Amino acid sequence: QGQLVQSGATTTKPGSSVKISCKTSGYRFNFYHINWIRQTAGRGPEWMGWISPYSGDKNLAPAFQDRVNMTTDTEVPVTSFTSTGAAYMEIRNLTSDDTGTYFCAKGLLRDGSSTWLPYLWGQGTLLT
Amino acid sequence: ENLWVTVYYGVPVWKDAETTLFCASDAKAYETKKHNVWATHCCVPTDPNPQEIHLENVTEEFNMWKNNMVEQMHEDIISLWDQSLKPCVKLTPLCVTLQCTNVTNNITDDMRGELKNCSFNMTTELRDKKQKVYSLFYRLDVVQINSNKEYRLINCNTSAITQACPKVSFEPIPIHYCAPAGFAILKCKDKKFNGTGPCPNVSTVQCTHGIKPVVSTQLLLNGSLAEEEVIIRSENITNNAKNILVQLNTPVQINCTRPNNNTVKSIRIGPGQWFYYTGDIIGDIRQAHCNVSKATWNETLGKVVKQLRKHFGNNTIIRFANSSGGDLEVTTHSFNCGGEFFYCNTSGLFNSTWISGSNDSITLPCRIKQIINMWQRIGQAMYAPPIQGVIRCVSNITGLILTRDGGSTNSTTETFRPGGGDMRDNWRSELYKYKVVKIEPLGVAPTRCKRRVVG
Amino acid sequence: GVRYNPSLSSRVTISRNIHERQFYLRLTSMTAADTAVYYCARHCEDDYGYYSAAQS
Amino acid sequence: VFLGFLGAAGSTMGAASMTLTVQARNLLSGIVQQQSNLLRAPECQQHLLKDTHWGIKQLQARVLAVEHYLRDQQLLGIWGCSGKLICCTNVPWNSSWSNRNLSEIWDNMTWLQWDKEISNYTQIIYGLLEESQNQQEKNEQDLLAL
Amino acid sequence: VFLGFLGAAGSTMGAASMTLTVQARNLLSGIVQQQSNLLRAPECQQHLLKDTHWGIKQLQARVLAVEHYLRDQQLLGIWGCSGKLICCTNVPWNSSWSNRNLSEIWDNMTWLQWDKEISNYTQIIYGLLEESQNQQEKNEQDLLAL
Amino acid sequence: VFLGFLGAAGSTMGAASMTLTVQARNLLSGIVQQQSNLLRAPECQQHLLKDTHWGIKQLQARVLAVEHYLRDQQLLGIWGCSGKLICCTNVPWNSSWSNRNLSEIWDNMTWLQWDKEISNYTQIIYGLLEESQNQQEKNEQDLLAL
Ligand SMILES: *[C@@H]1O[C@H](CO)[C@@H](O[C@@H]2O[C@H](CO)[C@@H](O[C@@H]3O[C@H](CO[C@H]4O[C@H](CO[C@H]5O[C@H](CO)[C@@H](O)[C@H](O)[C@@H]5O)[C@@H](O)[C@H](O)[C@@H]4O)[C@@H](O)[C@H](O[C@H]4O[C@H](CO)[C@@H](O)[C@H](O)[C@@H]4O[C@H]4O[C@H](CO)[C@@H](O)[C@H](O)[C@@H]4O)[C@@H]3O)[C@H](O)[C@H]2NC(C)=O)[C@H](O)[C@H]1NC(C)=O
Ligand SMILES: *[C@@H]1O[C@H](CO)[C@@H](O[C@@H]2O[C@H](CO)[C@@H](O[C@@H]3O[C@H](CO[C@H]4O[C@H](CO[C@H]5O[C@H](CO)[C@@H](O)[C@H](O)[C@@H]5O)[C@@H](O)[C@H](O[C@H]5O[C@H](CO)[C@@H](O)[C@H](O)[C@@H]5O)[C@@H]4O)[C@@H](O)[C@H](O[C@H]4O[C@H](CO)[C@@H](O)[C@H](O)[C@@H]4O)[C@@H]3O)[C@H](O)[C@H]2NC(C)=O)[C@H](O)[C@H]1NC(C)=O
Ligand SMILES: *[C@@H]1O[C@H](CO)[C@@H](O[C@@H]2O[C@H](CO)[C@@H](O[C@@H]3O[C@H](CO[C@H]4O[C@H](CO[C@H]5O[C@H](CO)[C@@H](O)[C@H](O)[C@@H]5O)[C@@H](O)[C@H](O[C@H]5O[C@H](CO)[C@@H](O)[C@H](O)[C@@H]5O)[C@@H]4O)[C@@H](O)[C@H](O[C@H]4O[C@H](CO)[C@@H](O)[C@H](O)[C@@H]4O)[C@@H]3O)[C@H](O)[C@H]2NC(C)=O)[C@H](O)[C@H]1NC(C)=O
Ligand SMILES: *[C@@H]1O[C@H](CO)[C@@H](O[C@@H]2O[C@H](CO)[C@@H](O[C@@H]3O[C@H](CO[C@H]4O[C@H](CO[C@H]5O[C@H](CO)[C@@H](O)[C@H](O)[C@@H]5O)[C@@H](O)[C@H](O[C@H]5O[C@H](CO)[C@@H](O)[C@H](O)[C@@H]5O)[C@@H]4O)[C@@H](O)[C@H](O[C@H]4O[C@H](CO)[C@@H](O)[C@H](O)[C@@H]4O)[C@@H]3O)[C@H](O)[C@H]2NC(C)=O)[C@H](O)[C@H]1NC(C)=O
Ligand SMILES: *[C@@H]1O[C@H](CO)[C@@H](O[C@@H]2O[C@H](CO)[C@@H](O[C@@H]3O[C@H](CO[C@H]4O[C@H](CO[C@H]5O[C@H](CO)[C@@H](O)[C@H](O)[C@@H]5O)[C@@H](O)[C@H](O)[C@@H]4O)[C@@H](O)[C@H](O[C@H]4O[C@H](CO)[C@@H](O)[C@H](O)[C@@H]4O)[C@@H]3O)[C@H](O)[C@H]2NC(C)=O)[C@H](O)[C@H]1NC(C)=O
Ligand SMILES: *[C@@H]1O[C@H](CO)[C@@H](O[C@@H]2O[C@H](CO)[C@@H](O[C@@H]3O[C@H](CO[C@H]4O[C@H](CO)[C@@H](O)[C@H](O)[C@@H]4O)[C@@H](O)[C@H](O[C@H]4O[C@H](CO)[C@@H](O)[C@H](O)[C@@H]4O)[C@@H]3O)[C@H](O)[C@H]2NC(C)=O)[C@H](O)[C@H]1NC(C)=O
Ligand SMILES: *[C@@H]1O[C@H](CO)[C@@H](O[C@@H]2O[C@H](CO)[C@@H](O[C@@H]3O[C@H](CO[C@H]4O[C@H](CO)[C@@H](O)[C@H](O)[C@@H]4O)[C@@H](O)[C@H](O[C@H]4O[C@H](CO)[C@@H](O)[C@H](O)[C@@H]4O)[C@@H]3O)[C@H](O)[C@H]2NC(C)=O)[C@H](O)[C@H]1NC(C)=O
Ligand SMILES: *[C@@H]1O[C@H](CO)[C@@H](O[C@@H]2O[C@H](CO)[C@@H](O[C@@H]3O[C@H](CO)[C@@H](O)[C@H](O[C@H]4O[C@H](CO)[C@@H](O)[C@H](O)[C@@H]4O)[C@@H]3O)[C@H](O)[C@H]2NC(C)=O)[C@H](O)[C@H]1NC(C)=O
Ligand SMILES: *[C@@H]1O[C@H](CO)[C@@H](O[C@@H]2O[C@H](CO)[C@@H](O)[C@H](O)[C@H]2NC(C)=O)[C@H](O)[C@H]1NC(C)=O
Ligand SMILES: *[C@@H]1O[C@H](CO)[C@@H](O)[C@H](O)[C@H]1NC(C)=O
Repeated sequence: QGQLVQSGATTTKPGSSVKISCKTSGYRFNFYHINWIRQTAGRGPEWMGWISPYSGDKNLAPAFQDRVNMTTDTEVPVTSFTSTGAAYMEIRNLTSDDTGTYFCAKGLLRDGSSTWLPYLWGQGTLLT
Repeated sequence: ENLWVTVYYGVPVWKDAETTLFCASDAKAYETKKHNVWATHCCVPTDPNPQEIHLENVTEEFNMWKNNMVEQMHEDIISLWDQSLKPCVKLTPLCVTLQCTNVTNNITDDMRGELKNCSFNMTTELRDKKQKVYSLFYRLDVVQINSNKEYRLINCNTSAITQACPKVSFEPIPIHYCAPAGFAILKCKDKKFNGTGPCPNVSTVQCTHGIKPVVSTQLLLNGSLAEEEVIIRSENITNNAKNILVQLNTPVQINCTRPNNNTVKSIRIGPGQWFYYTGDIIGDIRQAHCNVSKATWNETLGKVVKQLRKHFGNNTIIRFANSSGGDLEVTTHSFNCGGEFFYCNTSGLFNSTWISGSNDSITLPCRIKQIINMWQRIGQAMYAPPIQGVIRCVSNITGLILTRDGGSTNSTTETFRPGGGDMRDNWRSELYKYKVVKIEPLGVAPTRCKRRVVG
Repeated sequence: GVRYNPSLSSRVTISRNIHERQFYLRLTSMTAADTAVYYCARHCEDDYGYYSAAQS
Repeated sequence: VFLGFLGAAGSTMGAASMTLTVQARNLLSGIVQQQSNLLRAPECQQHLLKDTHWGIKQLQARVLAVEHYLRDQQLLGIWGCSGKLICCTNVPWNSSWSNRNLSEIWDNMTWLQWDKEISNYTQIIYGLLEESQNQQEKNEQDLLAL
Repeated sequence: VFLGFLGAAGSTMGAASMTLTVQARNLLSGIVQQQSNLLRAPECQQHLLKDTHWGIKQLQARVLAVEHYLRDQQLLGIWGCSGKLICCTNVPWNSSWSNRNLSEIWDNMTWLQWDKEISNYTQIIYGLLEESQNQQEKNEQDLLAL
Repeated sequence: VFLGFLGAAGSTMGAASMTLTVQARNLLSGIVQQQSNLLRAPECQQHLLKDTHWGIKQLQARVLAVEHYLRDQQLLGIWGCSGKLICCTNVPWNSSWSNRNLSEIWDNMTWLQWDKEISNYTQIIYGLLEESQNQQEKNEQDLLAL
């Protein structure tokens, strides 16, 4: 029932920082987590990190621990059980190996063991 | 092993009980009536569909005279009447001496001193300085205290008087009386079954049917009709002491009109325009009357005397010629029509072969009072405000109120006169089929089972 | 009285005598174009829809 | 198919005992519509209860109904049968109350004429019912004073 | 033989605990006679309740009584003891409340002076009573989430 | 630590089911202070209830609250769950009501949106709930007619 819209794609030369925006709707943005994952061209795709829109606690892979800054905009209420929000993703040092497809996803359940597990994905974006 | 008691909660058991019923108005909001109608606008709406659950095999004893639902409804009607009269204008200062003279009845009408022309030397405030106004009064409302044509309104030395608000309407609307949960209303649906006795055919309802509070004295109006044969109700003793209740299967029609074209006059009495009165009539002077088809009334009276010798059980001389009166409410068919209170000579209906015949439709002369003492015990009387224009209402006559003149003369005497019985008898006439009971849902019975284990 | 018609807004004044049980209309600078049939009409709008009966 | 409210009042005691929930419901769904006050919330505020004592009088009738419910639930409570509609007890059936056998009672009699036949000894049975529990109270009393 | 309503108020706690049904009855047989309104049905209609606010005032007193009953039955309900007059719980007895041994409590003290000695910690005990159930709620919660 | 009255209204159904006692208490501790009439006993007698129908009107509001409590306790009673806050039944779950799995229901949904999703079939479920018991009534009926 929810939807995850992603920002427009753009190519920037290595060395500079960038920002991806993932806009939400069709659910309660503070209920489910937000995951960011990359599909590497030539190798296996790797999970990058997740952050809670409500708790604000963030946990990243050690492969992107000191290279990624996540931020979650405060949700905007729509219905009695639907809100809209914005999730932002950032990289500090750019390189040629950073080229690949990127996706933003939401959580499956609110509690339990499969809380932060990606469930609903965005359309994706392409890089340098 | 042995036999053990076991508790049952919710068994179909009831006992005769009197409980507090409440009102319910049909869910129309009565928007087409322009004010409140017996102040029953503010009353819980009926369910869109009522649930009537038939009770197979059930036979219950009914007593319409011991039902008390009648006494409850009676007090409810009385209190509603008072609640609607309380805020209205009381005519305490209007009991000043009136100088009145007689005015001629017309040469087409029975020369009577009726509709008296009265002038008022009464002052309302200092501003008025004893203004002289004139009003039209029916003869019954006024009495000649002192000669030289000096008059006062009747009752004024006995009690106060209050004027019915012009806005409020006296039209009876159907009211469903409902019992609270844990109580129930039992409805006998046998059409021919007399009012009291064991009813083989019983249904249960949360609320009764729509009962119209028709104010009447001699004949019942706008009620419900018994199916198949007409019904005749007396108490067990039946010997000149009760009041005979009659419920017809076919309704007779009665049209009552007041041809006089009344108007309005003498508005302000109190601070601001507070009181309505009757201007001079416009057009002819005709007295009020009611027609009843002579053919249908002779047929109905015939079927009545057939059922009288039926319930009586013994061939006997049953006459109607005579009629006897106490006060006014028993000599006349008292009732209400459009807000004016009519009192009608019924002697033409209660004679002996009165027809021929002599008229296509029997006509009864009716006089009119604006001062009435229905439920006004000793203290507070009511002035019905005058109605502008000609008045005409059509009424269903569904029932009757009679009284015997039982007399051990070896079946020679036995005369039935139209009593002017109490209004509660009117409620008994429509509550005969209903009854109030309380549910006792706790039954204990042995099924030889024991809760050995505890906890 | 909140509003009148914008065409005749400055020349129309509707008053309301509460206790006198009436309400009045005033129209200044009468012209031959204002020759017409006048009515007074009532209507009830309820933001709540919260009454004993239904209104018109 | 369910005969309706009080439908089995003329049926055998066993048949009514099968539809005791039906009679149990009219204790609640008469009083759910009145406590609702949803159709009462807007009609002339609270059905004009000022200068109308019928309104209070009406209210007192509603009070009597919930008061009667509380009487029956209290009796089920002090007999240790609160949660159940059918409970068995420890009180033995004294034959002086009724001499009828089980088949004649449950397959030949209705609850009405039964309640009429035993209305004489109802208070005595209730006394044994209030008393018998007291032996359970005492067994729990043995477990209390160790 | 039964001492009567509140008869064992000066008896040892064990003796009153044997006749708790007696004290339980005055909650119902005061309120059965008033809800009856059988002796009230005919006397001047409903005891003239028009222009008599004592009638309403009286009615409000009847309301307070059934309201208090509902408070106690609610407490028995949320402690899982609705159907029983004596129930044991899972809450252990903290010694700070009272240091008296069992024999001194049940065979030397009355319920009055006991309730006076423990009125200080009643709220705490109720809190453990509302809390302890919550571990049963949680065991049922384990059975719910499988 | 306990979130407070209605605190877990936005929590998962499992979390609120852990603190249902909290929501249960506001049924009683709103109505304990009003039935108390201790702070009401002396203030101008009974808060001048003569010529003040707001006093009666107020009283009628108190009546509606205890009347609603009696509706819920009646439903728990006729479902044989009077003494317990969590009870399991015999009624099987028809899938047409909701197709969601257990993990998605108890760890992904709140009681509000659940009650909104199932408000359509609540009456049907209650009917099965009033009906299913009737098979227990019938088993007890087999034990009654021997
Ligand atoms: C002994 O006890 C038994 C057991 O209780 C008594 O039997 C009961 O008697 C009741 C009254 O007669 C009867 O009520 C019937 O209700 C039926 C369904 O109720 C709904 O509908 C009626 C109106 O009926 C119309 O609509 C339905 C559909 O809703 C149609 O199917 C009908 O054909 C009608 O078009 C509503 O008023 C209710 O509120 C419900 O919404 C009805 O079918 C039935 O109506 C017929 O009888 C009426 C007179 O009672 C009549 O006015 C109506 O028009 C129907 O008449 C039919 O035949 C005439 C012939 O001329 C025709 O012109 C009509 O067009 C129509 O076809 C009743 O209203 C109970 O159902 C019934 N119960 C049982 C178990 O039998 C019994 O009376 C009693 N007797 C004694 C002596 O003790
Ligand atoms: C109001 O009071 C009356 C009292 O008069 C009461 O009527 C009793 O109703 C109960 C049930 O509600 C009856 O109790 C059971 O009846 C079982 C018999 O039911 C079947 O058989 C009936 C007899 O048929 C005979 O005749 C036909 C030829 O016509 C023949 O083929 C048959 O083999 C048989 O010999 C029959 O009337 C009945 O009704 C249907 O069928 C007939 C056609 O057969 C049709 O005409 C009807 O219109 C209707 O469609 C049905 O077929 C009886 O067997 C049972 O005893 C045991 O057996 C069954 C197994 O069958 C077990 O399941 C059961 O548990 C028992 O152990 C039991 O006696 C009782 O007999 C009635 N008493 C009468 C009529 O006097 C009403 O119910 C009451 N109502 C309320 C609401 O209170
Ligand atoms: C109000 O407060 C007072 C407190 O003062 C309280 O009185 C206590 O009452 C309880 C019971 O209600 C007593 O508790 C039990 O008492 C048992 C003894 O009862 C028998 O023995 C009594 C002593 O008799 C001695 O003297 C005679 C010679 O006179 C001698 O033969 C006997 O052998 C014995 O030595 C006796 O008073 C008592 O009363 C009847 O009998 C005497 C004659 O004997 C007669 O004069 C009296 O008028 C009366 O008819 C009776 O005979 C005691 O045994 C028991 O301890 C255990 O033993 C029994 C077995 O016998 C077990 O069943 C029991 O469960 C125990 O395990 C227990 O102590 C208590 O002693 C009283 N305390 C006093 C008096 O100080 C009131 O009850 C309170 N009332 C209320 C309403 O609260
Ligand atoms: C309102 O709605 C929101 C929905 O957004 C809801 O938030 C959910 O809250 C529930 C619990 O109330 C969560 O459900 C459980 O969460 C368990 C995890 O809790 C721990 O881990 C969190 C993640 O930390 C990661 O990151 C750190 C680095 O920062 C890393 O070290 C960790 O290892 C981990 O990778 C953490 O946020 C959380 O909070 C405390 O700790 C962090 C630091 O770690 C601190 O910053 C916080 O401020 C805070 O102090 C805590 O540490 C999860 O494990 C569990 O799943 C299973 O595991 C546990 C065992 O740990 C089992 O006991 C459990 O039963 C499960 O089987 C379960 O998922 C849910 O995740 C939230 N959802 C979110 C945030 O989206 C609110 O509660 C709602 N509130 C109301 C009132 O309704
Ligand atoms: C037993 O049952 C019978 C069932 O019929 C009961 O008899 C009924 O009684 C009621 C109440 O008494 C009557 O209602 C009255 O109807 C009158 C009919 O008048 C008609 O014409 C009026 C004048 O017409 C002109 O004006 C209108 C606009 O208003 C124009 O459209 C028209 O062309 C003319 O130019 C109309 O005003 C009216 O709408 C009718 O069309 C009403 O006049 C009358 O209103 C008066 O009374 C109201 C209540 O007091 C009051 O509020 C009003 O202001 C007004 O004074 C009222 O509505 C039924 O007509 C009558 N049924 C009949 C005659 O068949 C009977 O009462 C009952 N009980 C007993 C004991 O018998
Ligand atoms: C009970 O009795 C009352 C009397 O109190 C009757 O009411 C009167 O009814 C008559 C009709 O029978 C009315 O007379 C007619 O009035 C018409 C309306 O007049 C008003 O409107 C005009 C037009 O705007 C104004 O100019 C005028 O000033 C009034 O404000 C007139 O149009 C009539 O005149 C026409 O007809 C007559 C013949 O009828 C012709 O001779 C004339 O030339 C002209 O063509 C007529 O005057 C009378 O006004 C009413 N009285 C009052 C006080 O209003 C009730 O009708 C009666 N009840 C019933 C049921 O009939
Ligand atoms: C509250 O709001 C009202 C209207 O919403 C304002 O009232 C308006 O005031 C303006 C002036 O600012 C009026 O406009 C002017 O009206 C003059 C008078 O018009 C009347 O008289 C003439 C001659 O008798 C008639 O022909 C005409 O039909 C009217 O009956 C005109 O003379 C003016 O015309 C001239 O000036 C304008 C520029 O202002 C030129 O463009 C024209 O060509 C011409 O030279 C002008 O039309 C307006 O009429 C008023 N409204 C209404 C409805 O009448 C109030 O001012 C405002 N409140 C406050 C405090 O200002
Ligand atoms: C009291 O007197 C009044 C008269 O003032 C009288 O009211 C009228 O009763 C008749 C019944 O005979 C009503 O007419 C019927 O109304 C029903 C309901 O809408 C219609 O369905 C009927 O139409 C069918 O029946 C006709 C034959 O009767 C067929 O010809 C027709 O084609 C249809 O099949 C029929 O019209 C009449 O409406 C009322 N009048 C008013 C104003 O309501 C009343 O009956 C008397 N009281 C009693 C208890 O009888
Ligand atoms: C209605 O009719 C019944 C039945 O006829 C009347 O009750 C009867 O009264 C006579 C005389 O006292 C007895 O012999 C019968 O045994 C009674 N039968 C029943 C069924 O009660 C009853 O009095 C009548 N009610 C009226 C006329 O109002
Ligand atoms: C009177 O009625 C009784 C009983 O019906 C009957 O036996 C007797 O013959 C009747 N007598 C007369 C004179 O009608």
